[PDB]
Amino acid sequence: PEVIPMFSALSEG
Amino acid sequence: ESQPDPMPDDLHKSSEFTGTMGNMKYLYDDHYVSATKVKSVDSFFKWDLIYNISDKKLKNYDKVKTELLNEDLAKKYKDEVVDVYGSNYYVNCYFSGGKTCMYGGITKHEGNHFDNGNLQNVLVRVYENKRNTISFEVQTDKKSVTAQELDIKARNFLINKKNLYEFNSSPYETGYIKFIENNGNTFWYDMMPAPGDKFDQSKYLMMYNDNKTVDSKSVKIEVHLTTKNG
Amino acid sequence: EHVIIQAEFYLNPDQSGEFMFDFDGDEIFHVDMAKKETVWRLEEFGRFASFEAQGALANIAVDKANLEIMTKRSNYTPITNVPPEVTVLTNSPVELREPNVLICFIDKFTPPVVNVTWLRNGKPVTTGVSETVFLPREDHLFRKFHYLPFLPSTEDVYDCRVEHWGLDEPLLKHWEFDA
Amino acid sequence: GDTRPRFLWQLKFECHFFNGTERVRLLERCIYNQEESVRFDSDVGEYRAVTELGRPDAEYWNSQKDLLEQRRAAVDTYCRHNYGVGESFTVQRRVEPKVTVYPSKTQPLQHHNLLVCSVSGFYPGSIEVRWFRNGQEEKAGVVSTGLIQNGDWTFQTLVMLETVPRSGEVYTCQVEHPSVTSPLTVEWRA
Repeated sequence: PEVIPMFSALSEG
Repeated sequence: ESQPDPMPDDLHKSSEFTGTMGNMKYLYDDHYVSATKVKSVDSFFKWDLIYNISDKKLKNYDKVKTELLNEDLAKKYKDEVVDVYGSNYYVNCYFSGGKTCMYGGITKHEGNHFDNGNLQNVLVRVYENKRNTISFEVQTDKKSVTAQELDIKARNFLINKKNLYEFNSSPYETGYIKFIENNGNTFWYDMMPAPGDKFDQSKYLMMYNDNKTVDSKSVKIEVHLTTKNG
Repeated sequence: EHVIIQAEFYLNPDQSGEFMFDFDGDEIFHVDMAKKETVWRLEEFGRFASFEAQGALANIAVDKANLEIMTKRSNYTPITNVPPEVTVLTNSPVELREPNVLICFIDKFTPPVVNVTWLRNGKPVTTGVSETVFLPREDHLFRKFHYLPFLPSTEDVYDCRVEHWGLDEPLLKHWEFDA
Repeated sequence: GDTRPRFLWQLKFECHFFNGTERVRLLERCIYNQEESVRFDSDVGEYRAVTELGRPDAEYWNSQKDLLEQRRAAVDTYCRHNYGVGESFTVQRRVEPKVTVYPSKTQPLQHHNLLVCSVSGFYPGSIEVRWFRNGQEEKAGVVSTGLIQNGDWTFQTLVMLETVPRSGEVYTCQVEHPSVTSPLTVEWRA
């Protein structure tokens, strides 16, 4: 079984 | 003391690798980052340095991050004028114009070259099943060159003339490239991918981490290969 | 009744990056950003699950880019140092010559940078010591644990020496067999 | 010396579970230095700035439909998924506590006897420690050091009982914990 991460949201430059 | 030579059990077997050997071939077939007289402009983690090097070839990047074994190593070259040479990867290359990643490959530029574009030849003897089959030389413009650069050039040659690596699998079962320095010290790199069904380019290249350098005028190289049968 | 937290952070100018998972306050694992691999808090966890370390490396690059954006957006408002509360305890009732472990609990502090040293009779101890990464807190400060396995005796006394930018002087929490 | 200013950025995804996986809440939060600036609460359904610093982000992230859609489904694909994966070695992890009783090394006020019930090395942290004097529970005189988390997936705690010992009395420390089907008891014979 794999632990899945949430991916980071990038702020607008 | 120098690193102990490998025993068959110590080497990776292409027969135990079920992925695409083309992903290993990719890292050495006319593939490399090369820059002359540049200084790092950034750093992601304290052990790496970022340079502004553009992909003259196909314009796939203009930023290159190279990771080193430790912080001291990065501190050493941070503000130095250096030359860069190594095998880059893109899969799982991360850091904040395209980007590309690599390990080691750094050498001080100051007085590390030969006047008038003179290149230094380096002997490479290839052994197949313990017998010298072919011998040749690779060239470098540096007196003190990284083992990575010489290695890359050796395998580039062998891919074209001995099919060292092909799309799926290789003609060889095991293989390692050994370096003999004029002081008796030796070390080697396994040339085959780790067992499994997937090749991790990033994890494989991390071995050039130490930024190991050798004297081009006196170092010798030996490539030891074996076919599964003989 | 249960909380699982994925906590990450990037600190400038130290270039410190961290990615970990937390279960009801206890670390499940973190990713070694240098070796690029998952480090399970307890060895057996790795036999029941897996985590692709590279995903932490992708996130960390976004976290850094965001730190830069936010640093500039706040008009380079630096963080306020909050010194740690340091407590020293054993993980179980101490008995003479009975194997035990000294725990140095570093809590409620920020930024996440500290220098911890164990001292046995005023001398630095390195053998057998271990430590955790920085753990998250609801107030957004951090916690951390440093351990020292030892054999109790009325002759040995210990000190957990902690340094942090929030402390004007290094803090030493003393410990000895209180009888 | 090193006196440069520090700038910190934290990102936290919290999955809160109630009644197993019946009720799940995802709380995504960004914290600049010690200030939480913006967050995505699955109960709200969209990003909300927590301070003026986070406003530009809530605005920009909420305009990204793919992001918002992913965030809205994470309660299932992220939270419930990881719960299912770790349940066996986390939610179900159980380590029985070590329990021992002895009088405190303190003993302030003379004709008395401060008892100490030590409970350590257990997991999970949920536990009930009670004192009894001849089968009847002790309401007053009970003092605890609180629940201590050792950081190694183990807990410990000390619960004291100030007594006025009378030859022949039996002071019992009772401990109920998920690791045992029946309560653990250790008696002090006065």
